[PDB]
Amino acid sequence: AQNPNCNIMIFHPTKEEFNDFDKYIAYMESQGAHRAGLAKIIPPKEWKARETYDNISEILIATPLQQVASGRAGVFTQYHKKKKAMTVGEYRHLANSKKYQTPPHQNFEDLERKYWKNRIYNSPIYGADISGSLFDENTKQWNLGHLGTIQDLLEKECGVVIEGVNTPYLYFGMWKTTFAWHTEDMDLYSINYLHLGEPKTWYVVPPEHGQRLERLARELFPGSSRGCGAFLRHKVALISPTVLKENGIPFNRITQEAGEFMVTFPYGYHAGFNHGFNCAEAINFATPRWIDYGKMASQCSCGEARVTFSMDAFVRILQPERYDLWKRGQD
Ligand SMILES: O=C(O)CNC(=O)C(=O)O
Ligand SMILES: [Mg+2]
Ligand code: NI
Ligand SMILES: [Zn+2]
Repeated sequence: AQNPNCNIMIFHPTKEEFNDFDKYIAYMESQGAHRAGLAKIIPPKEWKARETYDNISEILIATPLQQVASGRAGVFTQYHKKKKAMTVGEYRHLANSKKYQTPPHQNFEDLERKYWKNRIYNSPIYGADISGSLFDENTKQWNLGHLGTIQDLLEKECGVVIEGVNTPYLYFGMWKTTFAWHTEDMDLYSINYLHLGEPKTWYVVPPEHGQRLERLARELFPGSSRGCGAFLRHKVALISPTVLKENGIPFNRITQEAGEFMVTFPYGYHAGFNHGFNCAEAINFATPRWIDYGKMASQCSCGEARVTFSMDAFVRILQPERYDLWKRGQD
């Protein structure tokens, strides 16, 4: 079995190997990459997402989210407080202000220490989940706006035609902006490209150990757990690496830099934070190997997690028994 310790693997495809996305994902998996839950892909040196980032300031962040924490430094929840719209130019200026900028630090490890020590005492503003793309339409390889759709994958594997579309989303981050512990909707893959700016640190639990994370989370967030059998779908819970180590949860960590892709694999729990002003683009995707995970994915039926139009059909076809109860939560 390849990669039995479930280490995060880093790939360096040639421009020739960068031509066929599906085939490269399948290659990564042949090397055991999926066992970690997360892989890094460094694009060939000849590749570019677009020519420059000089003209992005007039993108609108219609609902910036202020991430307010509660709890203790290692174990906290965050809620998202809606703020007034601002442009990317305005947001970048805010990220760089004295109140929100990245503090002096030695290296990534020192900054990680400062994040976990100090995250809860600040409320950074996140521009999340903005429909759109920063890939040039002439970028042919690994253009997240041109991937095959999850609906076409389900049709090709299962023969059923369903409604829904699949488009990318932009994330504008600042120091301390945080992604809580989660798997993707319907335990899909995700791909994330860091277009510009400061790095993003990731933590991930191997898929084969996801239930160990879930068990800890139910112990650490006992009221949330009673309210909903899949509360990590709410994307509000944070658990530090120190706490995971104290509780013997297997995990790994890696820092993504501008110009690098990360791939999350089905049922790979992940969480992380941004180092400073940045812009990432991400999209969910599927492969044949996803199907069985989609069939077994937990669902939030308490009504908090409130998810896309396209998830309907996935639950309807892959999880017909759940459908009824899940749609009662979604309506
Ligand atoms: O970039 C972020 O804030 C979080 N991204 C993801 O969880 C992802 O790409 O799966
Ligand atoms: Mg613009
Ligand atoms: Ni994710
Ligand atoms: Zn729920």
